[PDB]
Amino acid sequence: ADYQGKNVVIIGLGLTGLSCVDFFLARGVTPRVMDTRMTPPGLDKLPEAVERHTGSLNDEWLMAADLIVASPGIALAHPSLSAAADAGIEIVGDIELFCREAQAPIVAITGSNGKSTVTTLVGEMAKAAGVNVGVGGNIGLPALMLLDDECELYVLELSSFQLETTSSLQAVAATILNVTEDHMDRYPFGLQQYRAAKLRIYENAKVCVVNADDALTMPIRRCVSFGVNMGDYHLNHQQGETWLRVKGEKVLNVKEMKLSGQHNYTNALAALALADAAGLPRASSLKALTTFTGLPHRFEVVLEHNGVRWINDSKATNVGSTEAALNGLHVDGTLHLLLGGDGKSADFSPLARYLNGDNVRLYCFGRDGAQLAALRPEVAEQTETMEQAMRLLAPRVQPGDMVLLSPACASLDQFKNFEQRGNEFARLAKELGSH
Ligand SMILES: O=C(O)CC[C@H](NC(=O)c1cccc(CNc2ccc(/C=C3\SC(=S)NC3=O)cc2)c1)C(=O)O
Ligand SMILES: [Cl-]
Ligand SMILES: [Cl-]
Ligand SMILES: [Cl-]
Ligand SMILES: [Cl-]
Ligand SMILES: [Cl-]
Ligand SMILES: [Cl-]
Repeated sequence: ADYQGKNVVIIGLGLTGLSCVDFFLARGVTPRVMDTRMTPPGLDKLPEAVERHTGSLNDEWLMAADLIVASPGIALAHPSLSAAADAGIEIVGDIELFCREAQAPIVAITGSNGKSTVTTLVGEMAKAAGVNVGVGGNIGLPALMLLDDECELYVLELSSFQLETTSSLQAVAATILNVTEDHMDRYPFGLQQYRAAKLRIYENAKVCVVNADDALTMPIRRCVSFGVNMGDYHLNHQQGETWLRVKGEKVLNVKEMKLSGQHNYTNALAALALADAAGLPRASSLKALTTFTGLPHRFEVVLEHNGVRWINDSKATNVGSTEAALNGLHVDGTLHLLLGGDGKSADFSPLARYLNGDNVRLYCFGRDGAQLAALRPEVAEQTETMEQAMRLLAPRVQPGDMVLLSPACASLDQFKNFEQRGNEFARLAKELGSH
Protein backbone atom coordinates (compact mmCIF):
# COMPACT_ATOMS: atom_id res chain seq x y z
CA ALA A 1 0.00 0.00 0.00
CA ASP A 2 1.15 3.59 -0.54
CA TYR A 3 0.03 6.14 2.09
CA GLN A 4 2.35 8.95 0.98
CA GLY A 5 0.65 12.35 0.94
CA LYS A 6 -2.62 11.04 2.37
CA ASN A 7 -4.72 12.76 5.04
CA VAL A 8 -5.15 9.89 7.51
CA VAL A 9 -7.47 10.07 10.57
CA ILE A 10 -7.22 7.48 13.37
CA ILE A 11 -10.35 7.07 15.52
CA GLY A 12 -9.69 5.61 19.00
CA LEU A 13 -6.47 5.73 20.97
CA GLY A 14 -5.31 3.12 23.50
CA LEU A 15 -2.46 0.72 22.73
CA THR A 16 -3.96 -0.25 19.38
CA GLY A 17 -4.59 3.35 18.35
CA LEU A 18 -1.02 4.16 19.34
CA SER A 19 0.26 1.28 17.20
CA CYS A 20 -1.60 2.86 14.24
CA VAL A 21 -0.05 6.29 14.94
CA ASP A 22 3.42 4.74 15.09
CA PHE A 23 2.79 2.73 11.89
CA PHE A 24 2.07 5.87 9.88
CA LEU A 25 4.80 8.01 11.46
CA ALA A 26 7.46 5.37 10.63
CA ARG A 27 6.37 5.66 7.01
CA GLY A 28 6.64 9.46 7.00
CA VAL A 29 2.91 10.13 7.27
CA THR A 30 1.59 12.27 10.13
CA PRO A 31 -1.97 11.17 10.97
CA ARG A 32 -4.50 13.02 13.13
CA VAL A 33 -6.18 11.29 16.07
CA MET A 34 -9.70 11.62 17.51
CA ASP A 35 -11.50 9.79 20.33
CA THR A 36 -14.95 10.32 21.84
CA ARG A 37 -13.44 10.03 25.33
CA MET A 38 -12.08 13.24 26.95
CA THR A 39 -8.83 11.70 28.16
CA PRO A 40 -8.53 8.38 26.38
CA PRO A 41 -5.93 5.79 27.43
CA GLY A 42 -2.48 6.48 25.98
CA LEU A 43 -3.10 10.20 25.47
CA ASP A 44 0.04 11.09 27.43
CA LYS A 45 2.05 8.84 25.11
CA LEU A 46 0.87 10.46 21.88
CA PRO A 47 3.76 12.42 20.35
CA GLU A 48 3.30 16.18 20.61
CA ALA A 49 3.52 16.61 16.82
CA VAL A 50 0.35 14.55 16.25
CA GLU A 51 -2.80 16.73 16.30
CA ARG A 52 -5.63 15.26 18.36
CA HIS A 53 -9.31 16.03 19.08
CA THR A 54 -10.92 14.39 22.08
CA GLY A 55 -14.34 14.25 23.74
CA SER A 56 -16.29 13.84 20.46
CA LEU A 57 -15.70 13.02 16.80
CA ASN A 58 -14.62 15.89 14.54
CA ASP A 59 -16.63 15.94 11.30
CA GLU A 60 -14.36 18.58 9.71
CA TRP A 61 -11.45 16.13 10.08
CA LEU A 62 -13.41 13.03 9.03
CA MET A 63 -14.89 14.58 5.88
CA ALA A 64 -11.45 15.89 4.91
CA ALA A 65 -9.79 12.47 5.24
CA ASP A 66 -8.41 10.28 2.47
CA LEU A 67 -8.26 7.28 4.85
CA ILE A 68 -10.04 6.66 8.18
CA VAL A 69 -8.61 3.99 10.52
CA ALA A 70 -11.38 2.98 12.93
CA SER A 71 -10.81 1.30 16.31
CA PRO A 72 -12.99 -1.78 16.83
CA GLY A 73 -14.32 0.20 19.80
CA ILE A 74 -16.22 2.76 17.67
CA ALA A 75 -19.43 1.73 15.88
CA LEU A 76 -19.27 1.86 12.07
CA ALA A 77 -22.89 2.93 12.36
CA HIS A 78 -21.95 6.14 14.25
CA PRO A 79 -23.62 8.91 12.20
CA SER A 80 -20.26 10.66 11.63
CA LEU A 81 -18.62 7.50 10.30
CA SER A 82 -21.67 6.56 8.28
CA ALA A 83 -21.57 9.98 6.65
CA ALA A 84 -17.93 9.50 5.68
CA ALA A 85 -18.67 6.05 4.18
CA ASP A 86 -21.56 7.54 2.16
CA ALA A 87 -19.06 10.06 0.77
CA GLY A 88 -16.88 7.18 -0.43
CA ILE A 89 -14.09 7.80 2.09
CA GLU A 90 -12.11 4.58 2.66
CA ILE A 91 -12.46 3.12 6.20
CA VAL A 92 -10.18 0.33 7.47
CA GLY A 93 -8.90 -0.90 10.86
CA ASP A 94 -5.53 -2.01 12.26
CA ILE A 95 -5.97 -5.61 11.10
CA GLU A 96 -6.49 -4.42 7.49
CA LEU A 97 -3.30 -2.34 7.71
CA PHE A 98 -1.45 -5.38 9.06
CA CYS A 99 -2.78 -7.78 6.38
CA ARG A 100 -1.57 -5.46 3.59
CA GLU A 101 1.98 -5.67 5.00
CA ALA A 102 2.40 -9.13 6.50
CA GLN A 103 5.05 -11.36 4.89
CA ALA A 104 4.20 -14.66 6.61
CA PRO A 105 1.03 -16.79 6.56
CA ILE A 106 -1.77 -15.88 8.99
CA VAL A 107 -3.87 -18.29 11.07
CA ALA A 108 -7.02 -16.33 11.98
CA ILE A 109 -9.35 -17.26 14.89
CA THR A 110 -12.71 -15.81 15.95
CA GLY A 111 -15.72 -17.03 17.96
CA SER A 112 -17.93 -16.10 20.91
CA ASN A 113 -15.88 -18.32 23.30
CA GLY A 114 -12.57 -20.11 23.06
CA LYS A 115 -10.75 -17.70 20.80
CA SER A 116 -7.94 -16.62 23.16
CA THR A 117 -7.30 -20.23 24.27
CA VAL A 118 -7.17 -21.52 20.71
CA THR A 119 -4.97 -18.60 19.54
CA THR A 120 -2.54 -19.18 22.36
CA LEU A 121 -2.51 -22.93 21.77
CA VAL A 122 -1.68 -22.58 18.07
CA GLY A 123 1.11 -20.15 19.08
CA GLU A 124 2.50 -22.82 21.42
CA MET A 125 2.28 -25.47 18.70
CA ALA A 126 4.39 -23.21 16.45
CA LYS A 127 6.93 -22.51 19.22
CA ALA A 128 7.29 -26.25 19.84
CA ALA A 129 8.20 -26.68 16.15
CA GLY A 130 10.88 -23.95 16.42
CA VAL A 131 8.91 -21.60 14.18
CA ASN A 132 9.35 -17.86 14.77
CA VAL A 133 5.73 -16.97 15.51
CA GLY A 134 3.93 -13.67 16.26
CA VAL A 135 0.79 -14.15 18.37
CA GLY A 136 -1.69 -11.39 19.16
CA GLY A 137 -4.35 -9.19 17.59
CA ASN A 138 -7.25 -8.91 19.92
CA ILE A 139 -5.07 -10.25 22.74
CA GLY A 140 -1.42 -9.65 23.63
CA LEU A 141 0.16 -7.17 21.27
CA PRO A 142 -1.91 -5.32 18.75
CA ALA A 143 -1.16 -6.92 15.37
CA LEU A 144 0.87 -4.02 14.01
CA MET A 145 3.33 -4.46 16.89
CA LEU A 146 3.96 -8.06 15.74
CA LEU A 147 5.10 -7.09 12.22
CA ASP A 148 8.68 -8.32 11.70
CA ASP A 149 10.48 -9.62 8.56
CA GLU A 150 11.81 -12.58 10.52
CA CYS A 151 8.40 -13.84 11.56
CA GLU A 152 7.52 -17.14 9.91
CA LEU A 153 3.85 -17.44 11.00
CA TYR A 154 1.29 -15.07 12.55
CA VAL A 155 -1.56 -16.31 14.74
CA LEU A 156 -4.26 -13.66 15.23
CA GLU A 157 -7.28 -13.59 17.52
CA LEU A 158 -9.83 -11.43 15.66
CA SER A 159 -13.09 -9.96 16.97
CA SER A 160 -16.29 -9.52 15.00
CA PHE A 161 -15.57 -5.76 15.15
CA GLN A 162 -12.08 -6.04 13.67
CA LEU A 163 -13.38 -8.30 10.91
CA GLU A 164 -16.03 -5.67 9.87
CA THR A 165 -13.20 -3.29 8.83
CA THR A 166 -10.96 -5.92 7.23
CA SER A 167 -11.01 -6.85 3.53
CA SER A 168 -7.49 -8.11 2.63
CA LEU A 169 -7.11 -11.14 4.96
CA GLN A 170 -6.20 -14.33 3.10
CA ALA A 171 -5.71 -16.68 6.04
CA VAL A 172 -3.77 -19.94 5.60
CA ALA A 173 -6.36 -21.33 8.02
CA ALA A 174 -9.39 -19.57 9.55
CA THR A 175 -12.05 -20.63 12.06
CA ILE A 176 -15.20 -19.42 13.78
CA LEU A 177 -15.19 -21.59 16.89
CA ASN A 178 -18.87 -20.99 17.80
CA VAL A 179 -21.48 -18.22 17.61
CA THR A 180 -23.63 -17.49 20.65
CA GLU A 181 -25.49 -14.29 21.53
CA ASP A 182 -23.03 -11.48 22.38
CA HIS A 183 -22.51 -7.78 21.62
CA MET A 184 -26.20 -7.19 20.89
CA ASP A 185 -25.68 -3.59 22.02
CA ARG A 186 -23.60 -3.22 18.83
CA TYR A 187 -25.64 -5.39 16.43
CA PRO A 188 -29.16 -3.97 16.06
CA PHE A 189 -30.00 -6.58 13.39
CA GLY A 190 -29.41 -9.25 15.99
CA LEU A 191 -27.71 -12.63 15.97
CA GLN A 192 -27.45 -13.02 12.19
CA GLN A 193 -25.77 -9.62 11.83
CA TYR A 194 -23.20 -10.57 14.50
CA ARG A 195 -22.69 -13.92 12.69
CA ALA A 196 -22.25 -12.15 9.34
CA ALA A 197 -19.37 -10.12 10.76
CA LYS A 198 -17.60 -13.31 11.84
CA LEU A 199 -18.28 -15.07 8.51
CA ARG A 200 -15.98 -12.47 6.91
CA ILE A 201 -12.99 -14.42 8.32
CA TYR A 202 -13.45 -17.21 5.74
CA GLU A 203 -13.25 -14.95 2.69
CA ASN A 204 -10.20 -16.00 0.65
CA ALA A 205 -9.05 -18.38 3.42
CA LYS A 206 -7.05 -21.38 2.11
CA VAL A 207 -8.61 -23.75 4.65
CA CYS A 208 -11.77 -23.08 6.68
CA VAL A 209 -12.18 -24.89 10.01
CA VAL A 210 -15.79 -25.16 11.22
CA ASN A 211 -17.59 -26.53 14.28
CA ALA A 212 -19.63 -29.58 13.25
CA ASP A 213 -21.82 -28.99 16.32
CA ASP A 214 -22.60 -25.30 15.63
CA ALA A 215 -24.30 -24.64 12.27
CA LEU A 216 -23.78 -20.88 12.54
CA THR A 217 -20.00 -21.40 12.13
CA MET A 218 -20.51 -22.66 8.59
CA PRO A 219 -20.29 -20.48 5.49
CA ILE A 220 -23.73 -19.61 4.07
CA ARG A 221 -22.79 -21.41 0.87
CA ARG A 222 -15.05 -28.29 1.73
CA CYS A 223 -14.33 -26.91 5.20
CA VAL A 224 -12.43 -29.06 7.68
CA SER A 225 -14.53 -29.73 10.78
CA PHE A 226 -14.12 -30.39 14.50
CA GLY A 227 -16.74 -31.56 16.99
CA VAL A 228 -17.62 -33.88 19.85
CA ASN A 229 -19.21 -36.98 18.26
CA MET A 230 -18.91 -35.79 14.66
CA GLY A 231 -16.26 -34.12 12.47
CA ASP A 232 -12.88 -34.64 10.82
CA TYR A 233 -11.41 -33.85 14.24
CA HIS A 234 -13.46 -35.35 17.06
CA LEU A 235 -13.48 -37.01 20.47
CA ASN A 236 -13.62 -40.75 21.25
CA HIS A 237 -14.79 -41.78 24.74
CA GLN A 238 -13.34 -45.08 26.01
CA GLN A 239 -14.75 -46.24 29.36
CA GLY A 240 -13.93 -43.24 31.59
CA GLU A 241 -11.35 -41.70 29.27
CA THR A 242 -11.28 -39.43 26.26
CA TRP A 243 -9.15 -39.30 23.12
CA LEU A 244 -8.60 -36.71 20.41
CA ARG A 245 -9.04 -38.38 17.03
CA VAL A 246 -8.35 -37.30 13.44
CA LYS A 247 -10.45 -39.18 10.88
CA GLY A 248 -10.75 -42.31 13.02
CA GLU A 249 -7.09 -42.36 14.20
CA LYS A 250 -6.26 -41.78 17.90
CA VAL A 251 -3.76 -38.93 18.30
CA LEU A 252 -3.90 -38.00 22.02
CA ASN A 253 -5.31 -39.36 25.29
CA VAL A 254 -6.50 -36.21 27.07
CA LYS A 255 -5.03 -37.40 30.38
CA GLU A 256 -1.79 -35.99 28.93
CA MET A 257 -3.32 -32.49 28.78
CA LYS A 258 -3.17 -30.03 31.68
CA LEU A 259 -6.51 -28.51 30.60
CA SER A 260 -9.69 -30.46 31.31
CA GLY A 261 -13.35 -30.37 30.35
CA GLN A 262 -15.08 -31.03 27.06
CA HIS A 263 -14.91 -27.49 25.67
CA ASN A 264 -11.15 -27.45 26.27
CA TYR A 265 -10.93 -30.71 24.35
CA THR A 266 -12.81 -29.23 21.41
CA ASN A 267 -10.55 -26.14 21.66
CA ALA A 268 -7.61 -28.56 21.37
CA LEU A 269 -9.15 -30.18 18.28
CA ALA A 270 -9.69 -26.78 16.64
CA ALA A 271 -6.12 -25.72 17.45
CA LEU A 272 -4.76 -28.99 15.96
CA ALA A 273 -6.85 -28.56 12.80
CA LEU A 274 -5.50 -25.05 12.31
CA ALA A 275 -1.90 -26.09 13.06
CA ASP A 276 -2.17 -29.02 10.62
CA ALA A 277 -3.56 -26.70 7.92
CA ALA A 278 -0.73 -24.26 8.56
CA GLY A 279 1.77 -27.06 7.91
CA LEU A 280 3.10 -27.47 11.46
CA PRO A 281 4.44 -30.93 12.33
CA ARG A 282 1.77 -32.99 14.10
CA ALA A 283 4.24 -34.33 16.68
CA SER A 284 5.30 -30.96 18.10
CA SER A 285 1.67 -29.76 18.00
CA LEU A 286 0.61 -32.65 20.23
CA LYS A 287 3.53 -31.93 22.58
CA ALA A 288 2.28 -28.35 22.98
CA LEU A 289 -1.16 -29.68 23.95
CA THR A 290 0.48 -31.47 26.87
CA THR A 291 2.41 -28.46 28.20
CA PHE A 292 -0.20 -25.69 27.88
CA THR A 293 -1.54 -24.66 31.33
CA GLY A 294 -4.35 -22.25 30.46
CA LEU A 295 -4.78 -18.46 30.48
CA PRO A 296 -5.26 -16.22 33.56
CA HIS A 297 -8.94 -15.44 34.29
CA ARG A 298 -10.07 -18.64 32.47
CA PHE A 299 -11.62 -20.89 35.10
CA GLU A 300 -8.50 -20.18 37.12
CA VAL A 301 -8.15 -21.55 40.65
CA VAL A 302 -6.81 -18.55 42.56
CA LEU A 303 -7.08 -20.14 46.03
CA GLU A 304 -7.80 -23.66 47.23
CA HIS A 305 -7.75 -23.58 51.01
CA ASN A 306 -9.77 -24.83 54.00
CA GLY A 307 -11.87 -27.01 51.72
CA VAL A 308 -12.98 -24.14 49.44
CA ARG A 309 -12.06 -23.49 45.82
CA TRP A 310 -12.15 -19.84 44.67
CA ILE A 311 -12.29 -19.71 40.86
CA ASN A 312 -11.60 -16.64 38.74
CA ASP A 313 -13.48 -17.05 35.43
CA SER A 314 -13.61 -13.30 34.82
CA LYS A 315 -13.02 -13.97 31.14
CA ALA A 316 -16.67 -15.17 30.98
CA THR A 317 -18.11 -11.98 29.48
CA ASN A 318 -21.13 -13.62 27.82
CA VAL A 319 -23.85 -16.16 28.58
CA GLY A 320 -22.27 -18.92 26.44
CA SER A 321 -19.02 -18.69 28.39
CA THR A 322 -20.75 -18.93 31.76
CA GLU A 323 -22.79 -21.85 30.42
CA ALA A 324 -19.52 -23.61 29.60
CA ALA A 325 -18.30 -23.14 33.20
CA LEU A 326 -21.58 -24.40 34.71
CA ASN A 327 -22.35 -27.26 32.33
CA GLY A 328 -21.40 -30.51 34.10
CA LEU A 329 -19.84 -28.58 37.00
CA HIS A 330 -19.21 -30.70 40.11
CA VAL A 331 -19.45 -29.01 43.53
CA ASP A 332 -19.47 -30.97 46.78
CA GLY A 333 -21.29 -28.33 48.82
CA THR A 334 -22.77 -25.01 47.70
CA LEU A 335 -21.84 -23.03 44.59
CA HIS A 336 -21.61 -19.33 45.34
CA LEU A 337 -21.85 -17.79 41.88
CA LEU A 338 -20.97 -14.17 41.16
CA LEU A 339 -22.86 -12.66 38.17
CA GLY A 340 -22.90 -9.05 37.02
CA GLY A 341 -21.71 -6.05 35.02
CA ASP A 342 -22.81 -4.82 31.60
CA GLY A 343 -24.75 -7.63 29.95
CA LYS A 344 -24.81 -5.95 26.51
CA SER A 345 -28.56 -6.57 26.21
CA ALA A 346 -28.09 -10.36 26.37
CA ASP A 347 -30.88 -12.76 27.27
CA PHE A 348 -29.68 -14.35 30.52
CA SER A 349 -32.46 -16.95 30.59
CA PRO A 350 -30.36 -19.81 29.19
CA LEU A 351 -28.48 -19.80 32.52
CA ALA A 352 -31.61 -20.62 34.55
CA ARG A 353 -31.51 -24.37 33.77
CA TYR A 354 -28.19 -24.65 35.62
CA LEU A 355 -29.41 -22.86 38.73
CA ASN A 356 -31.93 -25.32 40.24
CA GLY A 357 -31.42 -27.40 43.36
CA ASP A 358 -30.64 -26.58 46.95
CA ASN A 359 -26.91 -26.04 46.50
CA VAL A 360 -26.75 -22.74 44.57
CA ARG A 361 -26.56 -19.12 45.72
CA LEU A 362 -26.33 -16.10 43.41
CA TYR A 363 -24.60 -12.84 44.18
CA CYS A 364 -25.47 -10.28 41.50
CA PHE A 365 -23.85 -6.89 40.97
CA GLY A 366 -23.06 -4.13 38.46
CA ARG A 367 -25.28 -2.45 35.87
CA ASP A 368 -27.44 -5.50 35.20
CA GLY A 369 -27.42 -7.01 38.68
CA ALA A 370 -31.19 -6.86 39.05
CA GLN A 371 -31.82 -8.73 35.77
CA LEU A 372 -29.43 -11.45 36.91
CA ALA A 373 -30.99 -11.84 40.35
CA ALA A 374 -34.31 -12.26 38.58
CA LEU A 375 -33.12 -15.62 37.20
CA ARG A 376 -33.96 -17.13 40.60
CA PRO A 377 -34.85 -14.46 43.20
CA GLU A 378 -35.21 -16.94 46.09
CA VAL A 379 -31.51 -17.80 46.10
CA ALA A 380 -30.23 -14.42 44.94
CA GLU A 381 -28.71 -11.35 46.58
CA GLN A 382 -28.01 -8.06 44.77
CA THR A 383 -25.24 -5.55 45.53
CA GLU A 384 -23.75 -2.54 43.78
CA THR A 385 -20.20 -3.91 43.52
CA MET A 386 -18.29 -7.15 43.26
CA GLU A 387 -16.43 -6.32 46.48
CA GLN A 388 -19.75 -5.97 48.32
CA ALA A 389 -20.92 -9.30 46.90
CA MET A 390 -17.68 -11.03 48.04
CA ARG A 391 -17.95 -9.64 51.54
CA LEU A 392 -21.59 -10.75 51.68
CA LEU A 393 -20.88 -14.31 50.55
CA ALA A 394 -17.67 -15.01 52.40
CA PRO A 395 -19.09 -15.53 55.92
CA ARG A 396 -21.45 -18.14 54.41
CA VAL A 397 -18.80 -20.30 52.73
CA GLN A 398 -18.39 -23.79 54.21
CA PRO A 399 -15.81 -26.51 53.49
CA GLY A 400 -16.73 -28.26 50.24
CA ASP A 401 -18.14 -25.07 48.69
CA MET A 402 -17.00 -23.31 45.48
CA VAL A 403 -16.86 -19.55 44.95
CA LEU A 404 -17.08 -18.89 41.17
CA LEU A 405 -16.73 -15.52 39.45
CA SER A 406 -18.19 -16.23 36.01
CA PRO A 407 -20.12 -13.10 35.49
CA ALA A 408 -21.71 -13.48 32.01
CA CYS A 409 -21.15 -9.77 31.36
CA ALA A 410 -18.59 -7.20 30.33
CA SER A 411 -16.72 -5.48 33.17
CA LEU A 412 -16.54 -2.05 31.56
CA ASP A 413 -19.24 -0.39 33.70
CA GLN A 414 -17.07 -0.65 36.84
CA PHE A 415 -13.61 -1.84 35.74
CA LYS A 416 -10.91 -1.09 33.19
CA ASN A 417 -11.22 -4.60 31.74
CA PHE A 418 -11.95 -8.20 32.71
CA GLU A 419 -8.33 -8.69 33.83
CA GLN A 420 -8.72 -5.98 36.45
CA ARG A 421 -11.99 -7.54 37.61
CA GLY A 422 -10.24 -10.94 37.87
CA ASN A 423 -7.27 -9.50 39.76
CA GLU A 424 -9.57 -7.74 42.25
CA PHE A 425 -11.46 -11.00 42.75
CA ALA A 426 -8.21 -12.83 43.44
CA ARG A 427 -7.03 -10.22 45.96
CA LEU A 428 -10.38 -10.42 47.80
CA ALA A 429 -10.42 -14.26 47.69
CA LYS A 430 -7.02 -14.36 49.38
CA GLU A 431 -8.14 -11.91 52.05
CA LEU A 432 -11.50 -13.55 52.74
CA GLY A 433 -10.44 -17.18 52.18
CA SER A 434 -7.92 -17.64 55.00
CA HIS A 435 -7.95 -16.88 58.73
O1 LIG B 1 -14.69 -6.83 30.32
C1 LIG B 1 -13.86 -6.56 29.39
O2 LIG B 1 -12.63 -6.55 29.43
C2 LIG B 1 -14.36 -5.94 28.08
C3 LIG B 1 -15.62 -6.55 27.55
C4 LIG B 1 -15.43 -6.97 26.10
N1 LIG B 1 -15.00 -5.97 25.09
C5 LIG B 1 -15.72 -5.46 24.10
O3 LIG B 1 -16.94 -5.43 24.02
C6 LIG B 1 -14.87 -4.70 23.08
C7 LIG B 1 -15.44 -4.41 21.84
C8 LIG B 1 -14.66 -3.72 20.92
C9 LIG B 1 -13.35 -3.36 21.24
C10 LIG B 1 -12.80 -3.62 22.48
C11 LIG B 1 -11.34 -3.30 22.80
N2 LIG B 1 -10.94 -2.00 22.22
C12 LIG B 1 -11.53 -0.84 22.55
C13 LIG B 1 -11.18 0.33 21.85
C14 LIG B 1 -11.78 1.54 22.18
C15 LIG B 1 -12.82 1.61 23.12
C16 LIG B 1 -13.51 2.80 23.39
C17 LIG B 1 -13.67 3.90 22.57
S1 LIG B 1 -12.93 4.20 21.04
C18 LIG B 1 -13.68 5.76 20.81
S2 LIG B 1 -13.44 6.75 19.54
N3 LIG B 1 -14.48 6.03 21.86
C19 LIG B 1 -14.51 5.01 22.84
O4 LIG B 1 -15.23 5.14 23.82
C20 LIG B 1 -13.13 0.45 23.84
C21 LIG B 1 -12.49 -0.76 23.57
C22 LIG B 1 -13.58 -4.30 23.41
C23 LIG B 1 -16.62 -7.76 25.68
O5 LIG B 1 -17.61 -7.69 26.45
O6 LIG B 1 -16.32 -8.70 24.92
CL1 LIG C 1 3.53 4.73 2.59
CL1 LIG D 1 -19.31 12.80 18.52
CL1 LIG E 1 -10.89 -2.93 4.75
CL1 LIG F 1 -5.40 -25.88 52.88
CL1 LIG G 1 -27.80 -30.20 42.75
CL1 LIG H 1 -21.41 -8.02 54.45
